[PDB]
Amino acid sequence: IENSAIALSGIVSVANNADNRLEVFGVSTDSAVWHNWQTAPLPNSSWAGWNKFNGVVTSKPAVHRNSDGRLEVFVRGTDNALWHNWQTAADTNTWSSWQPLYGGITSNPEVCLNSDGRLEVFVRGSDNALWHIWQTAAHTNSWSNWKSLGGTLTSNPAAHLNADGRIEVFARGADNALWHIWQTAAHTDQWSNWQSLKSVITSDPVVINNCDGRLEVFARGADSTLRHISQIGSDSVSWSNWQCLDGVITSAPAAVKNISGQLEVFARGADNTLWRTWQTSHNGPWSNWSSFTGIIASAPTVAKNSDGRIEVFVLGLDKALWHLWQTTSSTTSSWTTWALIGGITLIDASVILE
Amino acid sequence: IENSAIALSGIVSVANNADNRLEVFGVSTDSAVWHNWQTAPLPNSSWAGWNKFNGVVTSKPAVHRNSDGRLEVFVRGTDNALWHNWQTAADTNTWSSWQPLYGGITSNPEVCLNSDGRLEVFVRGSDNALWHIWQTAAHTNSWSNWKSLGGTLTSNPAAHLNADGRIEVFARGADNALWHIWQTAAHTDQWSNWQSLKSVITSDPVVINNCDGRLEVFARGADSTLRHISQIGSDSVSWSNWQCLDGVITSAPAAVKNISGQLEVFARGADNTLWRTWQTSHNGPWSNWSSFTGIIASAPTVAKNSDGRIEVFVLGLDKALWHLWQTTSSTTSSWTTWALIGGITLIDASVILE
Amino acid sequence: IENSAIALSGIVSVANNADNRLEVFGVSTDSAVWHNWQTAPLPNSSWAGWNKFNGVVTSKPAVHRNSDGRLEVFVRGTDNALWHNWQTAADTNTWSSWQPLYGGITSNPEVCLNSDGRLEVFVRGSDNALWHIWQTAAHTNSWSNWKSLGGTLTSNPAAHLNADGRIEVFARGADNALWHIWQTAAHTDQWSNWQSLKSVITSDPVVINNCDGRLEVFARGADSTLRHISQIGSDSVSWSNWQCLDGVITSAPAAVKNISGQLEVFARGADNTLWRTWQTSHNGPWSNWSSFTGIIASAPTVAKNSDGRIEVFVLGLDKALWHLWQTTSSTTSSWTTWALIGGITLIDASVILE
Amino acid sequence: IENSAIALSGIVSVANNADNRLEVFGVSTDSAVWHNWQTAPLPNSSWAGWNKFNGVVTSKPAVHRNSDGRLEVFVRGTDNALWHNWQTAADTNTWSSWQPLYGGITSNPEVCLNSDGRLEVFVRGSDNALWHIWQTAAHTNSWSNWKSLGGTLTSNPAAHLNADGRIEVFARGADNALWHIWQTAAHTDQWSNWQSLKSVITSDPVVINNCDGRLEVFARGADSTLRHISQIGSDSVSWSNWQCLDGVITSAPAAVKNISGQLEVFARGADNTLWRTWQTSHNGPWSNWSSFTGIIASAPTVAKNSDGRIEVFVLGLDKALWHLWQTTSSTTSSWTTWALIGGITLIDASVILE
Ligand SMILES: C[C@@H]1O[C@H](O)[C@@H](O)[C@H](O)[C@@H]1O
Ligand SMILES: C[C@@H]1O[C@H](O)[C@@H](O)[C@H](O)[C@@H]1O
Ligand SMILES: C[C@@H]1O[C@H](O)[C@@H](O)[C@H](O)[C@@H]1O
Ligand SMILES: C[C@@H]1O[C@H](O)[C@@H](O)[C@H](O)[C@@H]1O
Ligand SMILES: C[C@@H]1O[C@H](O)[C@@H](O)[C@H](O)[C@@H]1O
Ligand SMILES: C[C@@H]1O[C@H](O)[C@@H](O)[C@H](O)[C@@H]1O
Ligand SMILES: C[C@@H]1O[C@H](O)[C@@H](O)[C@H](O)[C@@H]1O
Ligand SMILES: C[C@@H]1O[C@H](O)[C@@H](O)[C@H](O)[C@@H]1O
Ligand SMILES: C[C@@H]1O[C@H](O)[C@@H](O)[C@H](O)[C@@H]1O
Ligand SMILES: C[C@@H]1O[C@H](O)[C@@H](O)[C@H](O)[C@@H]1O
Ligand SMILES: C[C@@H]1O[C@H](O)[C@@H](O)[C@H](O)[C@@H]1O
Ligand SMILES: C[C@@H]1O[C@H](O)[C@@H](O)[C@H](O)[C@@H]1O
Ligand SMILES: C[C@@H]1O[C@H](O)[C@@H](O)[C@H](O)[C@@H]1O
Ligand SMILES: C[C@@H]1O[C@H](O)[C@@H](O)[C@H](O)[C@@H]1O
Ligand SMILES: C[C@@H]1O[C@H](O)[C@@H](O)[C@H](O)[C@@H]1O
Ligand SMILES: C[C@@H]1O[C@H](O)[C@@H](O)[C@H](O)[C@@H]1O
Repeated sequence: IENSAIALSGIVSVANNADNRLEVFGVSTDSAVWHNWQTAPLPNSSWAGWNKFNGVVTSKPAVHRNSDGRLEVFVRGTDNALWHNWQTAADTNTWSSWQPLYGGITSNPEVCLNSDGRLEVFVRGSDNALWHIWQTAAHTNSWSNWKSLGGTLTSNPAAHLNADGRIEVFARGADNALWHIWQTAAHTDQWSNWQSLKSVITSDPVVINNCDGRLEVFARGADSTLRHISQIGSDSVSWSNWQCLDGVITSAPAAVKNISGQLEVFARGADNTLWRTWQTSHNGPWSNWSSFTGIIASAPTVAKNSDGRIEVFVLGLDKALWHLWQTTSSTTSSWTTWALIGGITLIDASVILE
Repeated sequence: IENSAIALSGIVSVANNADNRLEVFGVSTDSAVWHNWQTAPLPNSSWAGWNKFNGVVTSKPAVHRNSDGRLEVFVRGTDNALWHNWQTAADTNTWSSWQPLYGGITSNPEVCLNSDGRLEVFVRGSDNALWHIWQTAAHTNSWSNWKSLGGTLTSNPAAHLNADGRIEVFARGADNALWHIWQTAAHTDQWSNWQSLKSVITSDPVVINNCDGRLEVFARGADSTLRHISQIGSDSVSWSNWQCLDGVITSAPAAVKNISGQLEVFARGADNTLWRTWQTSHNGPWSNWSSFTGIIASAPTVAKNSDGRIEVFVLGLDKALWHLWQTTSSTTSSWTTWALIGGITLIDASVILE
Repeated sequence: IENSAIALSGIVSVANNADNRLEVFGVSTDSAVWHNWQTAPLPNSSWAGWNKFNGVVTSKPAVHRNSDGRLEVFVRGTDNALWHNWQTAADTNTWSSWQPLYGGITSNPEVCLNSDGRLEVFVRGSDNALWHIWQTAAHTNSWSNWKSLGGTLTSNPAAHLNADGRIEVFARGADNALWHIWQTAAHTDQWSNWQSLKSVITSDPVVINNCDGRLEVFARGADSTLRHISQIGSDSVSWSNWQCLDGVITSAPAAVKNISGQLEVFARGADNTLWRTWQTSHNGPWSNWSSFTGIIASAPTVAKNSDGRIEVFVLGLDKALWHLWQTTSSTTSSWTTWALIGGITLIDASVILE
Repeated sequence: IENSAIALSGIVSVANNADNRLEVFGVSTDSAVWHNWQTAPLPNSSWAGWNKFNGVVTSKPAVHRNSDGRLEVFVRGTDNALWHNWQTAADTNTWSSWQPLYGGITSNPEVCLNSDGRLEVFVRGSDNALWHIWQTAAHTNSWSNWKSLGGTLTSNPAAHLNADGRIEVFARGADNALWHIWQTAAHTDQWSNWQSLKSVITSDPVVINNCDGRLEVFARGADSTLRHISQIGSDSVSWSNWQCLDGVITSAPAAVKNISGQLEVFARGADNTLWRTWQTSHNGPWSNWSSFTGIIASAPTVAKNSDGRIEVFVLGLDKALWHLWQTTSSTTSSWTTWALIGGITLIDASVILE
């Protein structure tokens, strides 16, 4: 791989409804967003079937749950502007249809929920800078004007809350290194300058919080192995050294915190199967990668069910959506084999950043 | 103290709104529930002022946020039945007024949110057994019939979710020991038998989860010191030995998990001031109790703001509500002094269990 | 029990030879010290048989290994002075016989090894103060003059090295509380003032270091349960609160660090059997006490074999020495039943402190 | 670098005497071993001056302390056989002079102390296999015959005790991967088969134990960065994945456990200065490398003083020995600058393995 490569992304975005039922969003061969949902919040539940949102889109959809429980989806439109669509009530399959937020978008959208209940969207703009827009009141369809945070982005952005409620945003920069920028006060439009975390990355950054509040960032490195870095203090400026883990991965990673508070990472491996690694103890060393049977055609997307069981979604070689899950709510649970969520085929609508 | 004593409880119940603004509920000298809320989700925010719900009540109110963000309050009425009252929309100060759930109640109500989004209420019934009633659909005003879980209760119940979504309920039994009972499958009406955790307790039990998922229970013991016990496995049957901490406390304890994932406990101390202890490291040893200036007349009620800062509410000697909070989002932050939330005086409406 | 009680002590002192074979020292009905040793450094080894040191003694013997591997035993003599006896070469059953160190002794002797290789002995003196004497060169029979550290002692002293090489000494004071005093520079005659750790204790203090260097002190409390306190900083002045563990114990405790770095405590329980508790995780909560079959007549003395297996020694109801041990080098190993080390009967020669 | 490279080694071997004074052994321009020692066991002590052992040697010397406190040095002689030399009494500068152990040696010698007090020496033999020889009684000049453990070695061996007393030996194999072999019972001549840990290494392996007993192995990898792997169970067959740390190193690493139980690693960095990294928490993430002023010409050799302070030895550009140390017994202590231990110049006598 080259230093400027961006690893294969996940094929769907997933969210938990207010009642924790999983719901997935993807783009089909008609270039429309389709979605499907569990009928009950357990991994062995039946799924409702694929339902279409009318409208042609030009990016991967991003989904987040509002602070009042309503799902809301963000996508780039045929006019290269930002559009969004929301449930009109929590746990209800009635949606608003696509509404305009304007702007000029050159990446997939990334959504965060501020700790005061307001959604905030981050995108690469037409000048390759980071731009953002936010709800001006919690869970309300009232949005700010577009505002620039500067920088030069060469990946999609990834945002996450710090334990103290400050949003922090990660993105690859013009030098192919990981850069970040952060709110200096919780849920306020007051931001730091851009700072580099060094090290080249060859995937979008993936961010998760560990139980003790500190952010941990995962990405594929220049040698195509997983690497990670973590906060070591109580602010956004104190980080560990980068560490890599042996094993060539061929997609973006996906990280999740399991029931016991330990981190797990899933990625497509060098043999194009799903690979999994987990922390063996608190902050502990990482296990050897374990492989699941079956060739996959996307990065994994990982979610948790209402009983804590982890569930993984991938594109199959038939271009359909497949999933598998843990049989029990336990870190050492066995796993099912891949099962089909049939009815449509999916395309990778990710914005080509070049 | 005697083995059957129940320590002084907190004077208000508190919840975070959908936008994380704190809102407090207490009973005034007119025997009505009054509430007050932050106007913005920060501890130094102004408060809106005390507002009355019409209706005479006969217990401490219990409050929980629905899975769609709406607060809902539960109380015993003048007919000794259960009544409830809800926000009609998230973050909105429009309420339904008191509606009947019937039953015959002989304790304060305790509310939990199942991991499938349904509220569930636990009470001691007219036969001194544990009874419960639940929403039959998430965040919907449709409730089950009353059902008995048996047992003999001599305290109020305390409920908490396990990491795998199973509700577990704790209560003092006829022998003054701590007993518990639990769902054997997440958010399902399938329950274990009652089991004893031994050790006498002289307060209601207080339950919190630690970062690695395991429940930890705090209570005052027969010698009036704080004691605690924790789960050591991945089920509800494997517990540690009881440990006590030196220092006589004169109220129920209140526990909170701070920004760094460590536990903190607040209680009224032997000198009738607020005392605080915290874990010095992960699962680590506990600090000596630290005292805050000022005599208090209730147990503390503890909450967290949108930026992680801890805030504590108590009854003052003037019978009004006072609070103090951390100045910064840091475990070693200094604290403010007591400030008044003036406008009404409060009474302890806790059901007398004798 | 009364506040000034001192719990039953162990009946033998034990040490590892230079080759890690265990060797035990006790006092028989002739008031002489006898010793016995493993013939190979494994718990299932045969023992050599009981051998007598000529000389009448008036205290429990204390044993320590010199920095050149030679065992050295300290005891009070019929003249109430301190006497000692050493192996003339490591792993050799040739001894010097008793030699005088003079002084006037009113407790059992306690021995430490400084981190510069010099033995140092701590005793209560004729004025009830703490006195000490030391080797002036490592592993050499050249000793200092007696020197007082002041204080008023009502238990035997317990000494231990801090991680930075400073000796710290613990003893019960005139108010029945635990007091301590420490070197302010490693292996130097420069000492702090006495400071109180508060809390009454009803046994000698027992001190051990945890893997991260910090000292942890165990003792029986006024209510006859085990209590413990630990250092929380990098100095001798920062300590946690006291914690107790449920369960009445009827002897001094004995603490050991197992193969996995966790602490274990053994004591005679309320039913006069051997009880064991262990930390379930790093610094973690403590297990319920587990009981071994068999009534015992002393506190346990606990040692570790060359392969890490824990071995426990007690006085039986026949007044002989019995032991049991772990079957495998594993924290969850099963244990053998009590086996006799026959040939003599033993008496408790502990100095009566009253 | 190439896959078969072996990084620059340390220029001296170091040991603590029975009284913990440091003593260093190196080879001078006369091809003889010289040694020097602290006069007192503190890093700011004066050193005695360089003293010569008569005899020409052809490897780096290895030193270990016997279980009776006497230092013993092992070296290859002009006849390519193993020779050794010992203190005739602990903490005494009287030595036996070189005595033969015969054999045919093609690596530097590696020494371990079994948990039953017997030294054991590991070498690559004339057939490139691992060979060993041992004391047949603790701290006695009585040795076994030479015995082969097979394998094919392309680095020097590194040996360490497991927590249960089993020796485990690590060495690079014919495929440039790290291999290991272990005793299956403590201090017994019963050994496993060779097993591969995979991953290429470009330095000798460096092994240390962490506080919870588990071995951790450090080495330079094929991309010239530090990598490490650790045991995750209670046996020698369960290991983590390999992890690397960013930063090019140009020598073998040296690892030490600090006063607080955390690991630290020192190595010559890409700019030929001394670099240091440490674990920021238990098992925690690793700090960015920190650099010390001054160009160095060997790997570091790291030791601990009697008060816990870390001290580092290196070859300077003047071909003399320099050292620096911590100013206080604290993990965050500042460090001195390089100071000269003058009197001889040193050569790297490491056996050329090619
Ligand atoms: C998502 C939106 O759907 C509509 O049908 C289109 O007209 C807009 O351009 C946009 O693509
Ligand atoms: C998101 C922002 O929207 C605006 O319309 C553009 O002018 C900016 O370049 C950026 O794309
Ligand atoms: C995000 C950062 O913004 C800056 O403008 C650039 O100089 C860096 O290379 C990076 O692109
Ligand atoms: C991930 C899925 O695994 C299955 O074995 C295949 O049959 C599907 O095509 C898909 O690749
Ligand atoms: C809370 C309810 O308020 C009403 O006013 C009363 O009539 C009911 O009995 C009940 O107390
Ligand atoms: C809560 C339950 O409501 C019912 O009406 C009563 O009959 C039961 O005893 C119990 O009080
Ligand atoms: C809750 C428990 O229920 C049982 O019926 C009683 O026997 C116990 O004492 C306790 O009250
Ligand atoms: C808790 C409050 O502290 C203050 O100092 C007092 O003035 C109030 O009456 C109340 O006791
Ligand atoms: C231990 C010593 O043994 C000797 O036999 C006695 O004479 C001394 O008084 C002392 O008791
Ligand atoms: C150990 C000391 O020895 C001396 O001889 C006595 O005078 C002191 O009181 C103390 O007993
Ligand atoms: C050891 C301490 O020494 C002091 O003299 C006493 O005042 C304390 O009570 C305690 O005995
Ligand atoms: C500890 C030993 O346990 C055995 O069962 C007894 O027979 C001995 O007398 C002794 O009490
Ligand atoms: C170390 C030994 O020193 C002696 O002088 C030599 O004769 C031997 O060959 C060997 O080198
Ligand atoms: C160490 C061993 O010594 C023996 O003499 C040789 O024959 C072997 O090959 C090996 O070198
Ligand atoms: C140490 C190991 O021994 C075996 O013989 C070899 O096959 C491996 O490559 C490695 O050298
Ligand atoms: C390590 C030492 O650092 C010093 O600055 C130099 O002067 C010496 O030559 C040597 O390189």
